[PDB]
Amino acid sequence: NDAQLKFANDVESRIQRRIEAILSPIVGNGNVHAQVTAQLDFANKEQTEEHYSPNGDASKATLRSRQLNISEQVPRSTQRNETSNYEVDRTIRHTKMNVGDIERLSVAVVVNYKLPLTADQMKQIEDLTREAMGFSDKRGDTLNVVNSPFS
Amino acid sequence: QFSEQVNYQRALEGELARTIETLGPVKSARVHLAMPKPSLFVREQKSPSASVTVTLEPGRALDEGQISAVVHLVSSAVAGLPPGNVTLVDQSGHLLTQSNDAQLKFANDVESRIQRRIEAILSPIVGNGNVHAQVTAQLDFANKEQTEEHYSPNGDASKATLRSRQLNISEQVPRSTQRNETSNYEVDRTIRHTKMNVGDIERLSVAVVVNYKLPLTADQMKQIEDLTREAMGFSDKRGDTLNVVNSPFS
Amino acid sequence: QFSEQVNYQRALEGELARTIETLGPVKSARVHLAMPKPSLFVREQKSPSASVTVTLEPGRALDEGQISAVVHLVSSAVAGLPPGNVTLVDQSGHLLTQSNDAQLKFANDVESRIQRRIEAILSPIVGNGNVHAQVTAQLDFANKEQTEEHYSPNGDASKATLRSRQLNISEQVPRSTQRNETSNYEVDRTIRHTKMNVGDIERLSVAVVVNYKLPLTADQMKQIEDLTREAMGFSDKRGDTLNVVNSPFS
Amino acid sequence: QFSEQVNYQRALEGELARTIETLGPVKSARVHLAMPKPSLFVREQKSPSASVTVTLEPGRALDEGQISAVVHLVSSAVAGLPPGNVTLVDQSGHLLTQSNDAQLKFANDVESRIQRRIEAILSPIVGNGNVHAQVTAQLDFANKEQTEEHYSPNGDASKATLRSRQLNISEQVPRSTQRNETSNYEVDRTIRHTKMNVGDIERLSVAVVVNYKLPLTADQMKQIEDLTREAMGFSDKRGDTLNVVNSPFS
Repeated sequence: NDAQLKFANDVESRIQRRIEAILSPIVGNGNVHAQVTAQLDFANKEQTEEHYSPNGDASKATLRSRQLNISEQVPRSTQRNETSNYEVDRTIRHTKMNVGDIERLSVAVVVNYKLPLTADQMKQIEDLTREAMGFSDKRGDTLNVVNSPFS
Repeated sequence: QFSEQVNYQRALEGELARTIETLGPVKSARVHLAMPKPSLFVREQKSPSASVTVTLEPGRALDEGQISAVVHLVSSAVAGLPPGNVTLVDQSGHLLTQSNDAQLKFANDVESRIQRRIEAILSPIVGNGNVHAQVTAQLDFANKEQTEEHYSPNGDASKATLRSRQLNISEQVPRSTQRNETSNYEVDRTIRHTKMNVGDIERLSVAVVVNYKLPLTADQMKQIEDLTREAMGFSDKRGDTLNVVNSPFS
Repeated sequence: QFSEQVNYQRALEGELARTIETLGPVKSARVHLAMPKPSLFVREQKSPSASVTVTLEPGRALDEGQISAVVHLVSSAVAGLPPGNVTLVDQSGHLLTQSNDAQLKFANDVESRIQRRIEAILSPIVGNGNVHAQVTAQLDFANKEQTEEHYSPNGDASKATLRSRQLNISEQVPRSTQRNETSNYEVDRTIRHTKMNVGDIERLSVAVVVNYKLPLTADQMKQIEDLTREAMGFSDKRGDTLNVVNSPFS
Repeated sequence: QFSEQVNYQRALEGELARTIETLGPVKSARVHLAMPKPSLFVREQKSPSASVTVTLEPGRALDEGQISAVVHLVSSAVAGLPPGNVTLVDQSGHLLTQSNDAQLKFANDVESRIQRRIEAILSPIVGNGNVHAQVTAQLDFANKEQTEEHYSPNGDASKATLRSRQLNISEQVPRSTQRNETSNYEVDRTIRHTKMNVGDIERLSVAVVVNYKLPLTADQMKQIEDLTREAMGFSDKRGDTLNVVNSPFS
């Protein structure tokens, strides 16, 4: 009930530490700080997908049986009855999702001056912290990096 | 065939007392257990309990970590006992166990986490005591439930799935045309059973106050706003609100 | 009766307390087992537990490894006891167990393996400490079930399989013609029962920094990049992600 | 009555301990056997266990092969004790009992095997210390099932197989023609039951670095790469990846 907070704190601390571990040699031991916010999905998840594959094309149909009646006279009277018992592919997943994944991460990174770092020297560091974030575009992950002197 | 069970349980009361007492900042700690007792008719055995009163070391109080420590101690000593039902009291009131209002404390904890993170991230920019914030958190404590039954639409015969189909066609030539078609489909189906967690953040509101150095530059201000946005985990969909101001402190 | 099994409980608890002392940073360890009852009216079998409090050696602090050591000491000294039930308390509180999170540690171990491997490969090229990498792993802890029931398409009459056939052809000559046909088939079939693993890597993120010797030569950078891709086990399909940079350290 | 097997236990503890004592690097063996009960309230009957904390001779560590020796001695002198159920601890810390991350262990084992093989082959070619390589292996731990049910095709009448056939051919001469034909075939078939293995490799990604002699020639390097492809067990269908490079060490 409250231990969700503890687990989220542990995840955020882990990411914070890894970001520092990557970035510190680039700028120094105390020239950077990071903080993490983790939206953690604690809802109990069960799923069941039962896809069938479409047998619309007789080129890829699987028949078990087929009764076929074709009749015609010639006043041309033609009749054609047809019965098809098909048989079908089936795929049944039962994905019971884990409890407690990350649905969203927001990270802000602050870098000290050496005098500010140059444009390349900024884009590389932000790309590194992106990479160490596990930054997922489909997860709505968010990154804000800024350069300024500390206190 | 009866009294020996009560005698044993009271002996175990003494035993647990002697464990929890011999822990350092404790001199005495007496407990009462709450167990089903031999009525010969009760068969359900409702959840037990264990009420502990402890007289600690004068000049010392026990931290929450060791409160949880002793609660899990006595909980793991008694079989089939949830630790929540174990209830501990100091030598004078002050229930250090929390076992209707806990949601207030949980909201306060969330707000403290957020605000402390904001302070930790912005202290390098403006200084240690030059910035203050307060977080308001909207928490949703409703026991939600969900059961979705998405099907996939098979109106398109190129994506349908025929288990059985009968097709009768007839015509005479003044034309009399006839076409009887029967189709049994197999359908693609999905079953989600969503059960939303109790106590999630549905909305936040954060006001940031920053000291002066004279006011800060505009860009330093907007980047401060972006970082505090970030450290909120700001979500537009959750209706989150953030407002930042600068002015001399006092 | 009932006093004999209680006396066995007490004898075993005393035994564990007696022989725990021969462990170094142990001077008192008071323990209690908890087996509810050999029931008659429920098949649920609520699990027994074990709680221990110990007093450590002054001047010595205790690793987590010896935590798990004493825990498994108890949990295998007394069977019918998964180690989660074991709850160890220091001479003053300090919950040594969290009695859901082993995921974080397991991910840590995986990332440590891969990161160390990257280090071991890249160290000879540029030096012992001219390089650093850290790895982020997405782990799929969700339980998966699966079943596929592939069939072969019997559309092609030359490759089809027939168990029965009634084929009635007739005609008259004013041409009247009839043709009634029945076909029962046999079908090739594939049936899996896939049960996917728990905790596989779904996505790895790798960020690599290398020190200068002056910037290293470009093809030297690309070959190091290929090395880290290779030792990463980098798969394009998973969404694996990689980044490398070169810059002097401090 | 039951105290007889209790003393049986408590004496065999002494005899086991005195056996371990006679090993060299041993002084005592705290042993606790753990026979819970032979219940039938569940279909499992968790295997009874045993835990030993051994006080070795001072200044000597007890080798893993010998760790297995003592663990197997405990699991053999005791009936109802699998070797993997034994727990082993030192007189201070040291969980020597390693019985979910077993996949990590196994993967490291496999990668070590193949990597050692690569190094062992390449060292004579380029020198003892002029070569380094690492291995990353994807392992499949999902339980598989498969039941193929191949049928042969009898669409051709030359190779078909008939159990029975009713055949009517009629005609009058206004040509009234009839041809009725009923055939009950019988069909060749194959039925596999493949139950795949747990822990098979699906993809080996291997990175190799070799020192300079100055760089190696083209043909020498390509043969080195070809042999490491050989000794990997490289399979193109498995998506295996291999990359070998040459540069001076540091």
